[PDB]
Amino acid sequence: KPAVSVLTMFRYAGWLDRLYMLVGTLAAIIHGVALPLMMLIFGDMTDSFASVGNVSKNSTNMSEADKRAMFAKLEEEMTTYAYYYTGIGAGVLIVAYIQVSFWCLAAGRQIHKIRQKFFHAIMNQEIGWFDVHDVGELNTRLTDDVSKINEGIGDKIGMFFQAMATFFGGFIIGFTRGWKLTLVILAISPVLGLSAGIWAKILSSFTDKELHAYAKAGAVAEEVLAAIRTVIAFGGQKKELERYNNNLEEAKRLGIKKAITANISMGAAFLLIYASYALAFWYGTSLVISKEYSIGQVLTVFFSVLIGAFSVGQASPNIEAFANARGAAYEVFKIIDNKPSIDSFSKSGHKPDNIQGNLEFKNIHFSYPSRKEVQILKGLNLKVKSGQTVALVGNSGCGKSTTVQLMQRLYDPLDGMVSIDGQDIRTINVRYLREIIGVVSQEPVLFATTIAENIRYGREDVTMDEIEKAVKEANAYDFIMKLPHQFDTLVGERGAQLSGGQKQRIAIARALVRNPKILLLDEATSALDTESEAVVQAALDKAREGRTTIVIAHRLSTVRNADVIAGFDGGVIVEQGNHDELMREKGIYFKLVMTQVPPASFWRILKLNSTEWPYFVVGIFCAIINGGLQPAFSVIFSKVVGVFTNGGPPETQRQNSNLFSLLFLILGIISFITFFLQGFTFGKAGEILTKRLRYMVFKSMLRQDVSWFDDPKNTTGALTTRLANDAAQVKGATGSRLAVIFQNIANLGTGIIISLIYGWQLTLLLLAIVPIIAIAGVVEMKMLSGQALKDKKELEGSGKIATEAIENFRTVVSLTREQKFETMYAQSLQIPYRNAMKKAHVFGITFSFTQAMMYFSYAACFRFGAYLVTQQLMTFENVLLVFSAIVFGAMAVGQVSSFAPDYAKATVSASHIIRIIEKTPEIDSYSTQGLKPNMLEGNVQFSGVVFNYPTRPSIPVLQGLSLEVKKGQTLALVGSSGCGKSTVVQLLERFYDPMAGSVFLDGKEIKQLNVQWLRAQLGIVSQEPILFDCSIAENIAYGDNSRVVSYEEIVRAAKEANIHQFIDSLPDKYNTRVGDKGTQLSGGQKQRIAIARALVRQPHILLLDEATSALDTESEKVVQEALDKAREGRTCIVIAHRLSTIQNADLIVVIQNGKVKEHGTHQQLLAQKGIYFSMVS
Repeated sequence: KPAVSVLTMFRYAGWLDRLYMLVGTLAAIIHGVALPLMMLIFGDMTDSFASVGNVSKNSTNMSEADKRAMFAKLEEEMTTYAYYYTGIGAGVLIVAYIQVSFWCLAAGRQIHKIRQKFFHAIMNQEIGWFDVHDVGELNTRLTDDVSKINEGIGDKIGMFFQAMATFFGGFIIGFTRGWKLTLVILAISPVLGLSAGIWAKILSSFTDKELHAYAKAGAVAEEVLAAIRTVIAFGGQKKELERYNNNLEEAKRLGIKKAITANISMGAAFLLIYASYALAFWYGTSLVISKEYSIGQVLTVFFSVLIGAFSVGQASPNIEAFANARGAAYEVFKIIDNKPSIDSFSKSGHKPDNIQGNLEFKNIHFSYPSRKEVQILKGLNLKVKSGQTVALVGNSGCGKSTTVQLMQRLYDPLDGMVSIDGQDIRTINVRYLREIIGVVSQEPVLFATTIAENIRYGREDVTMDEIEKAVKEANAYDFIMKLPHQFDTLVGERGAQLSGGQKQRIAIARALVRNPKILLLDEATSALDTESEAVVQAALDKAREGRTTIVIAHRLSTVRNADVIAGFDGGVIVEQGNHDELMREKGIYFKLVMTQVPPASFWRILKLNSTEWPYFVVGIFCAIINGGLQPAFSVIFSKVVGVFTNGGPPETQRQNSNLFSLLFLILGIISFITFFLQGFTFGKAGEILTKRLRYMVFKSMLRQDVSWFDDPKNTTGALTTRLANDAAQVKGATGSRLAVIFQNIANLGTGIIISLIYGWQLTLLLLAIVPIIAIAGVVEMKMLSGQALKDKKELEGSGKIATEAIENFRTVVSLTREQKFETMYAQSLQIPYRNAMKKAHVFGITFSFTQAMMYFSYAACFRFGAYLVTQQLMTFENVLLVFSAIVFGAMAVGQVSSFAPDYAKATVSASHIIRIIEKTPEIDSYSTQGLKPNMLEGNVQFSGVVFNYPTRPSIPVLQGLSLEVKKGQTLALVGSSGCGKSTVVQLLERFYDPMAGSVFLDGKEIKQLNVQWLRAQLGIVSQEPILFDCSIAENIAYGDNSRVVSYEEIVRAAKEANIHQFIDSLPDKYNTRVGDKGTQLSGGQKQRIAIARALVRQPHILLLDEATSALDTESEKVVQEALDKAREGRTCIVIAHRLSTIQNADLIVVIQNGKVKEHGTHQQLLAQKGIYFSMVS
């Protein structure tokens, strides 16, 4: 993936933007080295407390001469340390405004010139360049890839040099003070990167196997939703639900393995982080015991190295943001640097006046550059004498339109020469050229502006008086005048749609305004019917009067009155002459003329997973433990420094600092066990909830009727997505988020409680400014997203002008209006440009005031905290403990509330799951309430049934349809397409209810008989039968659900469908997998399986719907024999398409407009000599 050099990317900066980028980079380095200085003054603050700490305790613990010398020393030293803390934050307030504003002001002034030069280069392209390049991706390149550059050269460079100054300056302070513990952290640095790097890929390794585990269940569900008409008509709802539930166990058992492994993967690196941290504090405590370092020398280099090691993680997104900006600028700068051979914006060529319009084509050859493997013109020669009209004829797309594109000079011919008045048209400039040429296309492009402006597009200075004259002359004036806002009416894409005749005359009026000396018209007389075209023809004839004209003629009447005709065949004029001459020639032309928000609440989600109590009970308890343990790690950190600040001999310091080093690993064993116990109980709760919800929705999806599945919104792809996405996004909000919140409720709970009993003064200061810092972290996300919605609304006005000019480029290049849309694109960009110089002002203030309140609160914490030490109210270890336990418990509740909006993604997924389960269908298939008699006649009767489809209830399909089928007889339904032949079969099924009328079976209302026992006595033979991925034995046995049926019952049925002999010689015979996975069966073979399935069921009624619709002549007769067999003693309804087949049917119904126009036996309907007779003939 290519990119640009870095010197070529900033070529639109200028010497003022170079000033902005360098001063902002200087402030980026100043702000980056600020935090290494913050840990330097922090370490010197601890050394001043430790030097007066051990002296005041090891000799004269409470005195007067000892009290006056150390507390007055602290009041002068901590004032100087607080002068340094405010001095950084006051300097950062000036600096952190500069580093982002100057880099976003330089990015805003560059991109604003990049957008104008990109769109100027697009209008400067060739038209053959638009043929080889896709125009849909080009209009989106002007919107997407320009935003990719502005991310790269914006504030992301000022934050990159901010991170690199903390990488170097954090390591400079880490080396120029200690240079020994720094090598210890750099030795354990590859151990921590390998621990989090070898388990992040194993976590993605079990992810792709978990997606492979569910993929067998989603393929089963997609097999049933695509076979929804076949799974309903056989009653296989409880069978396919069990196949989906037997496959749901695989994604639950592997989801347990995905839950056990992903907590061992998290817990092992969580232990190895604590192993290297406790070692880097046990090594730091063994060098202050050895009296090489102090307690402030170790704390300075331990933080500034870790801050410098963390700076490489906050700079790698800005490296990829700069590399993606260079990769996006490679295609953009390629268009700006592209200089064409046809420069549309050039003022170069000649300008001849007094053009009489002599036209000459000489030996023209031409090839389009999107298909260069053929020639369009092969020696095309022709003169147009001044003021004459020339009509071009010959078959569609033979080269006629090609001529008009060459006379526009919209391509550059290879061989030959095009001249106007003896002068090569390639030696004047294109804009003067096209000004002299009026193009009337086949279809006219009208722009979304007023009628006055669309006409004025031909020549922008024309007065409205002169406009009025042209609409008259073009014959469009009276039609425009019959409107309320006539010349101000807005035409195209937004306004009133004009007819074809009226649209073309506007183009004619536009061309009149241009008043050219040459006219080019292509397929003008073919936009609509002769009613509209005739007025246009009068107006065409007007526009031509005394102009040299080339017309691509489609209508014979247009061609006959022309002054000269050219006859084209294969690029070559085979004959040319007047009308009478060409008739005499009897060539091509002569041949022509004769031939011619959600409803789901929190209590509804909790009620689903309420069946498993004790996995939640261990889960809430372990998060309270791990939440309560989190301030306890700041306790052991406060007691390690508390040893070397209170005072003691350097032989109890070994046994005290080796006790606290083991206390990290006492908690480190507990925090590893309580993290596995937290994630196993919630992980099993997340995979129980995913399997149980997918079972209940797929049960409620199989209980619906067929009218629910005919909806365009409830397609089979959108149904398996809701079954997969919305049911897996509920385990991402129950197990993972409750473990996090109950930790932070216990973290900010106990971390306040531990800090309160270790001093009530400093907690009230920290718990007052932390919500002020946390509110400022929220308002900065609402003003950034608020300015993002304001800027993206003002940028769509400019992008609408680019969309209208790029999509209609073939029309705007013939009107010489590339400069007009470029100025409109520039004038629409002034309001986003004024908001861009203000956006850097807003980006600078919110970034400066966040870090100002981050350093002034650090100043106010230790200016108030040092006053608590000098009055003997707080130990320095207690000031450290109140500080460390609060800011880690508040970082827990502050970062998670920005991550907490996943609940809104889950409640709208829960409401989709709730509204599918709670939805009761119009026809409940699982209902046990029905008559269910023991009568096996199967008299079918439709009486006056009236029915409309629920998809489109505006078109009537069946009206007053009445017919009886007597026991054991066959009834055939026939008629024209869409008459409701198929519909009758679907109603006997009871796939839909009727609007009016009644459907009976043996005298009984089918709405009063159980749907299961209706469909059990119905054999459905579909048009194109759906075969399931399964053995031949199971697919056939599928017809008789809930029953013992074996190989014996399968084999007699397979005989009588005529497939036994093919099955018995096939490999693995009745076990052979068919479907998409298995051996592909022919069309004929597949349908007979559906027939065989109906035999096992042994119904008293047979529904046959347009079978034998294949193009296999012999197979059909094989099928038809098997079908004749199955019918002989069964009551049968066949939707008949093969007229010869319908000979042996008992009764035939001929349907017309929903009703029974006629009926009878075959012979009687023939002798009637009506509709049926017409069909069979």
